[PDB]
Amino acid sequence: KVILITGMPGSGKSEFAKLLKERGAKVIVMSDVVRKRYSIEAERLMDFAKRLREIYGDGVVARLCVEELGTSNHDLVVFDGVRSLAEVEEFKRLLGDSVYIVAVHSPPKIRYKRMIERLSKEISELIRRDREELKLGIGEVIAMADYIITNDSNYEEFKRRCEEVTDRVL
Amino acid sequence: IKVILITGMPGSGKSEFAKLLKERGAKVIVMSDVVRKRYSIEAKPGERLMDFAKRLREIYGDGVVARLCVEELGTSNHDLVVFDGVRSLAEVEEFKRLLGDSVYIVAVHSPPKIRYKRMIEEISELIRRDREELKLGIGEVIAMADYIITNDSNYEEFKRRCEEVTDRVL
Ligand SMILES: Nc1ncnc2c1ncn2[C@@H]1O[C@H](COP(=O)(O)O)[C@@H](O)[C@H]1O
Repeated sequence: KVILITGMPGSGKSEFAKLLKERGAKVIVMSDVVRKRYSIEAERLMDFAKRLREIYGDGVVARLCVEELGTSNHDLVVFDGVRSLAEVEEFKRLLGDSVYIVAVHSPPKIRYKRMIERLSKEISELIRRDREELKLGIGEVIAMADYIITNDSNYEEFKRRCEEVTDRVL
Repeated sequence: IKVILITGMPGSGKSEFAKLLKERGAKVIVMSDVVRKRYSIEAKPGERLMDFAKRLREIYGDGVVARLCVEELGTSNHDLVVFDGVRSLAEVEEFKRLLGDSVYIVAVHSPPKIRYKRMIEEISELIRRDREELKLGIGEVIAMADYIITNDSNYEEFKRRCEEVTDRVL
């Protein structure tokens, strides 16, 4: 049983990842995986990830994350940060038929405000960055999701929504 | 005037949200109906609808259907309007350029297997049609939505979810 978590920047998707860590799931952050490769073979992080997808194909990060998983039994595996259907397709080829996409949604202005409130923050730059993420294919993953969780109110409503999706998946 | 843009994948029940608004008294313009009107004056004999839709975008740019839908509205109309079936962010931007900044995107979500299950009661064809809709840019509209309504249980819960969103918009 595998959960692929996707969401736009500032959606709070890692909060869903955190809730799954607490329930005993193996959680693998896809960017942590690319970063391990980066320290070895880097050059900004986005630049190195681009080179990987050109050399090895669009599903590369999924292959890398499966390597990181290794050969072990887990009740629940979670991959936090899926960006394309090419990745989803590699997770399915490698891990089988019990793979689910969960998107965490927040409208653009809410996400922008969360990011601007962090401890560039120009609105034009946050807009350009959504657009780069969309060009990688994240909108296609969201549109084809098994579950979409809205994070547009408080933490406690979000946590309840996360819990009920988890129950449906399990 | 308030502008409600409805987006969703084939078999998602986006038309049911449109229906509900229509039933409340809203002016609902169906984007594919506007395409069919153009079809009767510009299409090649026997041309597939999706093929014609792609050719209009080649000739007039990615925002055409929105422009056509605004011309359908008329300059003389200043009431709330609903456009059923937005396919891309280029359409959204055209609606904003022409009708201003009270523009709301509501996505109706259903997961792939559920939507396919509804339509069948040819699978590779359906998957193919989904791929064409994604290439038009529908996933980016969903990813950037103000509200995502999930239709994955029964009609009544879906209706209550639609009512809540429409209350927030009004
Ligand atoms: N913005 C648009 N909205 C809806 N339909 C469109 C648009 N542009 C082209 N079309 C054509 O209309 C078909 C049916 O639309 P719908 O009735 O919403 O499923 C689509 O698959 C397209 O081929």
